[PDB]
Formats: sequence, C-alpha cells, structure tokens
Amino acid sequence: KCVNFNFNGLTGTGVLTESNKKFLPFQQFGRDIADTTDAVRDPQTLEILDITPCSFGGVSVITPGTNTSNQVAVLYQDVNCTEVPVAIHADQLTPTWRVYSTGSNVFQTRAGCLIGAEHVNNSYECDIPIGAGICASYQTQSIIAYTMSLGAENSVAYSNNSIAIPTNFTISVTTEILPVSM
Amino acid sequence: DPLSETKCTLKSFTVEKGIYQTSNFRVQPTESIVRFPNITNLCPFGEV
Amino acid sequence: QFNSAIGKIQDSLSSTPSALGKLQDVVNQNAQALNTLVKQLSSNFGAISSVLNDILSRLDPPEAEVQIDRLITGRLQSLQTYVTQQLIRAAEIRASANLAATKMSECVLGQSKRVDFCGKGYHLMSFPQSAPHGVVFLHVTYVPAQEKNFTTAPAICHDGKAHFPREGVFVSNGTHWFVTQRNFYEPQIITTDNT
Amino acid sequence: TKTSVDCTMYICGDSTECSNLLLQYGSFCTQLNRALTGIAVEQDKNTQEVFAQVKQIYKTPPIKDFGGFNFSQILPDPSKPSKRSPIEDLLFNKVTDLICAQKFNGLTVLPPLLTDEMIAQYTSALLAGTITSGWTFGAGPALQIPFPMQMAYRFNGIGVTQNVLYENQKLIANQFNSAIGKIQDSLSSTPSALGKLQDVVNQNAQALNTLVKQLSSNFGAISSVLNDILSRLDPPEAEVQIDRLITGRLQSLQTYVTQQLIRAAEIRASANLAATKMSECVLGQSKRVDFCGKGYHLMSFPQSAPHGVVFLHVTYVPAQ
Ligand SMILES: *[C@@H]1O[C@H](CO)[C@@H](O[C@@H]2O[C@H](CO)[C@@H](O)[C@H](O)[C@H]2NC(C)=O)[C@H](O)[C@H]1NC(C)=O
Ligand SMILES: *[C@@H]1O[C@H](CO)[C@@H](O[C@@H]2O[C@H](CO)[C@@H](O)[C@H](O)[C@H]2NC(C)=O)[C@H](O)[C@H]1NC(C)=O
Ligand SMILES: *[C@@H]1O[C@H](CO)[C@@H](O[C@@H]2O[C@H](CO)[C@@H](O)[C@H](O)[C@H]2NC(C)=O)[C@H](O)[C@H]1NC(C)=O
Ligand SMILES: *[C@@H]1O[C@H](CO)[C@@H](O[C@@H]2O[C@H](CO)[C@@H](O)[C@H](O)[C@H]2NC(C)=O)[C@H](O)[C@H]1NC(C)=O
Ligand SMILES: *[C@@H]1O[C@H](CO)[C@@H](O[C@@H]2O[C@H](CO)[C@@H](O)[C@H](O)[C@H]2NC(C)=O)[C@H](O)[C@H]1NC(C)=O
Ligand SMILES: *[C@@H]1O[C@H](CO)[C@@H](O)[C@H](O)[C@H]1NC(C)=O
Repeated sequence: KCVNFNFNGLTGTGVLTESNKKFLPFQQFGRDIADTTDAVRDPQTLEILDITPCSFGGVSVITPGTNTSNQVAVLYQDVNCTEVPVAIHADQLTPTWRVYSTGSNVFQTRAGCLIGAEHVNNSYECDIPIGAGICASYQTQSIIAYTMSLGAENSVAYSNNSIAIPTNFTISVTTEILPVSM
Repeated sequence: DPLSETKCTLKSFTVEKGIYQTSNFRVQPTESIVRFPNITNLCPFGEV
Repeated sequence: QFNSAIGKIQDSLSSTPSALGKLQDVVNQNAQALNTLVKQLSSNFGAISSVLNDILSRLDPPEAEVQIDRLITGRLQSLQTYVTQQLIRAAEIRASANLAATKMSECVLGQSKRVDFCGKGYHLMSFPQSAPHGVVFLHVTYVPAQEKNFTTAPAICHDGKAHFPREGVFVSNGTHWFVTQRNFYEPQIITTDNT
Repeated sequence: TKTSVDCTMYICGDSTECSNLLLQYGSFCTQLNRALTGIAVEQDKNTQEVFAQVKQIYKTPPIKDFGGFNFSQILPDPSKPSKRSPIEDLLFNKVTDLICAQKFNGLTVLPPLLTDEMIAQYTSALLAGTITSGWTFGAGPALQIPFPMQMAYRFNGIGVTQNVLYENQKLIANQFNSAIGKIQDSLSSTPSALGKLQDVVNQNAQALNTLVKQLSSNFGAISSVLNDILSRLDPPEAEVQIDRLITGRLQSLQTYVTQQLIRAAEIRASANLAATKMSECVLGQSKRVDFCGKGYHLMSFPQSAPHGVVFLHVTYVPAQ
C-alpha cells in the first residue's frame, strides 16, 4: 500500500513489500545502483522489506484544433492498461479524471495506454503521431486511432525482355524555402 | 478537464491540433506509519 | 505548360498557410527566447522579493548583501543560459545558409545533375526569390508522362555481325524493329549510322 | 534515443516542501521540457527524410531471375517473422535492472514513431524499385527495363561501351555474386564493423548514468538527503541548505541538456548526409569522386540498421 513510513528517522514515501534479499545478520538496509535506500529492515520484528515508489508517469493530451471541435483523448505513458487511476477520492493529484477511465474505449499500445479513442482496422496517413506506428485523427465527429499507412501498393511489371518509354512529358515547378539569417 | 490543462500550459485560450505533454500523475499516500525500537527505560540524564 | 505552372505557384503559397513554416519558426523562437529572459526577472530565487529597491530600503547592508547575491547569481545564470542557446542556434542557421549558397551556385547559375538536389525530376533551371530571413527557389523540372509498352533486344544480328545502338535503344511494336532515344519515343529505321 | 525527464521528481522527489520552493525558482523546468521535446521530435524527422524517399511500395516479381545476379542476401526473407534480409538481421544482432533505477529517478525513454518492421519495409521498396526500374522511378513513373540492359546503361556512364558488358555478362555476374558473399563474412567475422552505431548508444547511456551519480553530491550542504535536512533543521535554517542542493541539481540538469543539444546537432549533420547519399547513390548514378564507394560508381543498395543505415556500393575497378 502506498503509505508514508518512518524507520528511526528514515522518513519517506512508497510501497513496502517482501524482499528476497539474502541479508546478512550484520546488514541493516540494502541499496541499489543509484545509491538510494532500496530495502530496509524493521527495527522491531527484524523483517526485511522492499521499498518501491508509488506508481507514476507522464500524461499527454491528444486534441484537434479548438477551431474544429472540443473533444480530447488522453494517453498515459508507460502505464500498462491496468494501473490507470480508478478512484478520485483524494488519492490522485490529477482531478482531470476521465469520465469513465475504464469500460469506455481503452487501447493499449507500446507507447502507453490510450483512453478516449477508438481503434480501427483501416489505415490512413498519419495526422497526430502517437508512437510505435500508431497515429490518431479526428474523423467521422469523433476521435479515432489507426496504424499509419506507408503508401499505396504498387508492383512494377518486370519482364524478361520488356521496356517502357514515355510519349509525352510534363514541365513542373516546385518551391524550396531555406532560412538564411536570424 | 484535460482540455483546460492544455490551455494553462500553453498560456492560450486556443489550441492547435496536436499532442501535448501536460503533467504527471502519481498515487497519493493514504496513511502513515512509524516504526521505532521497543526500549522504554529513560536515559540517566539526572546524574550528569 | 510553363506559364500554367508558374501561375499555380501564387495560389499554392497563398492558400496553404503552413507553407512558410520554416521561415516562421526562426522568428518565433527568437521572440520566445526574449520573452523568457524578461519573464525571469520576476523570480525571487529564494530571496524575500524580486525588487532590488525595497530590499536595500528594508534591511541593513551587512545582511542585505546576502539577499541580493541570490538575485545576481540567478540573473547571471539566465544571461549565460540565453547566450549558450544563441550560439547553438546560430550554428544551425549557418549550416542552412551554406546549403542555400551552394544551391544558388549549382541550381541557379548552372544546370545540375545531382538527383533531387534542385527539385524532383530532371532539372532544367531555377529562379530565386527573396523572403524575410531566407530565400525561395523555383525549380523547373522535366517529368515524363504517358509511357507505353515495347519488346526490346540487346543487339541486332545481321550478316553474322552483332550491332549495338550508338546512343539509343532497340524497340519493336511486334513486327518492325526501330531504335529510339531512351527518354522519349521517336522511332527510326535501323541503319549503319545509329549503330 | 529520445529522452523525457521529470523536472520535479529528479530534483525534489517525494519531498512536498521542496516542490513548493521550486515554484519560485523561475521557469527553468518548463525550459528543460521544451528543449528536450524539440530533440525528440527532430529524431522522427531524421528517419523520415532518409527512408521515406518514395511514395509507393514496389514489390519484386516472384521469378527471381535477373541474368545471373542473385540478390538473395539483400532481398527480404519470408521465413523470418521480422521479414528482414539475411544481411539485415545479421546487423540487428551485432548492435545492442538498470532501466528501472533510472525510471524511479524520473528519467524515461520514448519509443520511436516508425517501428523496425516499417523501416525495413521502406528499404524493401527501394530495392524493388532500383532493380525493376533502374533510376527511372526516382524521377516520375517507374518504367521497367531488363537488368542486364540496365547494367549496360551504367557502363556507358563511366565511359565503357555497351558491348563490353554483353560479351562478359557471365563473368561479371559471377564477380558480383562472389563479392556479395564476402560482405556477410566480413561483418560476421569482425564484430568491430559497427563501431559508429555503437558509440551513439554508448554515449547516450553513459551520459545518462552521469546524471544519476550527481544525485549523491552534498554541494557543500550537510547531507544529500532532502528528508533528513527538513527533519533536522528549523525552517529558516533549512532554506540556506536546500538552496545549495536545488541549485547544484539544477546545474546538473542544465548541463545534461546542453550536451544533448550539441550531440543532436552533430547527429543531424550525419543524418542529412545519409539522405543525400540515398538520393544520389541509390536513386541514381553519381559522377562525384569517392562519394559512393571507391572507384567508378555503378549502383548502391541500402540496408536498415539499428539507429542507422548501411550502403553497399558496387563499383568498377580497372586491373591488369
Ligand atoms: C506491359 O505489359 C505487361 C505484361 O507483359 C503488363 O503487366 C501486366 O499486364 C496485365 C494485363 O496485360 C495487367 O493486368 C497487370 O496488372 C500488369 N502488371 C503485372 C505486374 O502483371 C503491363 O501493364 C503493360 N504496361 C502497360 C503500360 O500497359
Ligand atoms: C528469361 O529467359 C531465360 C532464358 O534465357 C529464362 O531462364 C530459364 O527459364 C526457365 C523457365 O522458368 C527455367 O526453368 C530455367 O531454369 C531458366 N534458366 C536459368 C539458367 O535460370 C528465364 O526464366 C526467363 N525469365 C522469365 C521471367 O520468363
Ligand atoms: C501531350 O500532352 C498534351 C497536353 O497534355 C496533349 O495535347 C492535348 O490535346 C488534346 C487533343 O489533341 C487537346 O484537347 C488538349 O487541349 C491538348 N492539351 C493542351 C494543354 O492544349 C497531347 O496530345 C499529348 N501528346 C501525346 C502524344 O499524347
Ligand atoms: C508497327 O510499326 C510499323 C512501322 O512500319 C507499322 O507499319 C506501318 O503501318 C502503316 C499503317 O498500319 C502502313 O501504312 C505502313 O506502310 C506500315 N509500314 C511498313 C514499313 O510496313 C505497323 O502498323 C505498326 N503496328 C503493328 C505492326 O501492329
Ligand atoms: C545464390 O542463390 C542460391 C539460390 O538461388 C543460393 O543457394 C542456396 O543458398 C542458401 C543460403 O541462402 C544455402 O543454405 C544453400 O546451400 C544454397 N544452395 C546451393 C545449391 O548453393 C546461394 O546461397 C546464393 N548466394 C548467396 C551468396 O547467398
Ligand atoms: C506493462 O508494460 C511494460 C512495458 O515496459 C511491460 O514490460 C510489462 O508487461 C508491464 N510492466 C510492468 C512493470 O509490469
């Protein structure tokens, strides 16, 4: 349980669990690579406990232009579809709690958990990049998520003794813009 | 709501289409515990 | 074809608003950086207040000096930070400027054979135009269209001697063999002058 | 790699009092977020410019006969679930609890937009286009041409007549097949080939580890633990102690970002050069000396690598 703790002045916050560490009798507490208190021993029952910080991560918001609509979609990064918040009773610092946060359209991708967008089996051009080959766009009156399409399929008719030769041409003009000074 | 949090971050009332990084969520603690040794005799500070 | 292509250029820039995003980003980042430097004057940096006048007018010099050292060091950090980003950004601007100078020499003052360097297609010529904090090029390119289907052979055998094209390629519609240039269909009879 | 840093968690952590003091320390946290976001976005742009040079996805016809030229080592393999060429998957193995500890300090790594399969799918399009259509598909519609006839075209580019190839078609095909096979052994035998790609991975990881070790520095303060300082000193005393810690840790974060901005600019220079090589050495034939290989350039074939690209330059070398 995500609780505070105080071990002989070692104040902190986190989740205490069982530890498999082969603690030696003279050893008080363990440490990790980062040189931080990773495990502790209870002063009373002399039990070794793991210390793990309460769950956290970044949150990103996906929206079209406000000139177009007002709906949004929220992406929880690195959160694995299950530890997303479910209670708002003074146990989270983000009151922008999604109206369902479950049951509704929830998609799990390699970039995190996406709530508020509908996955489709189609493929269009990328509009808003999400990550790991998943894009999102506002289509129809709703926000949907798809897998980006590299391009139209083609197959050159390679043959054993066949050639293709143009009979007309086109004169084309294109522009290129480059900064020169600041 | 999540839309309003974006407006606060950009310092604007109108938001262009895209994805923005707003903030980080974390689970708040519920209770607190204290673990101290079991001894009770008072230190002999009267003597000194 | 040339006049129509040049005509559609004005509408393409006017209609599409995000066409000049590359030049616009230069102006916005420079403006954004200056706004941050001005806004950083509002930070106490752990001192009692951000105003220098009241601190000196409310505490004795022996203890007020330590209060203003927090403000001076924090503000010097803002200036040092602002300069470091300017040096980095100017280095990437000079790289863009060098590419622009190279393109004008190679795509405007002559005809370039480097693929995709000046536009998409076979390069014909370029025209420069001046823009705020940058330049704009108009690449003119030759694009083939309306290809056809033909049967080809590497060499033509006649009188026990092999014949090869001099600068073209052998084609036939199915009954009669010709020789044509590779980029344009203009068949001709096979003689001893083109082989 | 693209990195995301939680400004508050790295500096303060679980100390609520530190979070309040950081509010009056200016808008440094916001600046760090914007600077690192620009680097992360740029990384997706670099990959797009090099690989997405074509708008269509060409495919190679089933009958793999090209006048004696194998192409087996460079074409995609159906048997592999990743659908990579036998050379490509050899590259993915040469280039390679620590992640967890860094995450708990607020340092995260974001996944790229383009997956490995998607990138390998792009290189397959450029292979099919460059074989069945020569250089034509880089300037408009793709026109088919027999591969032996296409080689005769490339011989004229370097000044050698067509009949030279046609009279030595069997021998030239044998030489190309032998050279390709020796390429795989050179990489497989020698593990030091991918030194350039490894340094990018090493320097990023090693720079990040330096940031973590900076969290155990007193910076002149009594202790390097925020909770102890608050739980041992009265409020007007702790302020002169936290300030040293906060400024010491703010300096470390600013130092890290500055090095990353410098490194990103160097990478973009290398990325810009690779996009030029693909347009000139793969989508065409180049007359620039030593730009695409050593010798007289004939053609090139690209192969996808982890965080990179590998060019196989085919060149003509006089002898005897
Ligand atoms: C040139 O001929 C080839 C066949 O030799 C054509 O390739 C196929 O043609 C059939 C019909 O003739 C189409 O249904 C296929 O889609 C074509 N492609 C393939 C990969 O089989 C080719 O279309 C002809 N070119 C033109 C311009 O008509
Ligand atoms: C192009 O022509 C050659 C003959 O010069 C064909 O080569 C043979 O094709 C047959 C038919 O599939 C195969 O059974 C033989 O094994 C091929 N010989 C060799 C040495 O490979 C070739 O297949 C023709 N290409 C096409 C697409 O028809
Ligand atoms: C090459 O293209 C041009 C235009 O794309 C073709 O000319 C057109 O011809 C038709 C009927 O002959 C006219 O109705 C159009 O007005 C012409 N176009 C223009 C722009 O004036 C021309 O026929 C094509 N050549 C070949 C051989 O296909
Ligand atoms: C293939 O090209 C030949 C080129 O000679 C065409 O032959 C000519 O056809 C026209 C009308 O069909 C006649 O007036 C000419 O006298 C023909 N020339 C010769 C030299 O015979 C032929 O029509 C084309 N198309 C095919 C063979 O289908
Ligand atoms: C050239 O192509 C042939 C088949 O067209 C390849 O022959 C087989 O290749 C596999 C490896 O891909 C080997 O395990 C088999 O032993 C080969 N069979 C024979 C009869 O040699 C050949 O490997 C290709 N060349 C290269 C360099 O890959
Ligand atoms: C949920 O997602 C992660 C992605 O890194 C995956 O490794 C694992 O299945 C889950 N993570 C944890 C910490 O259990």
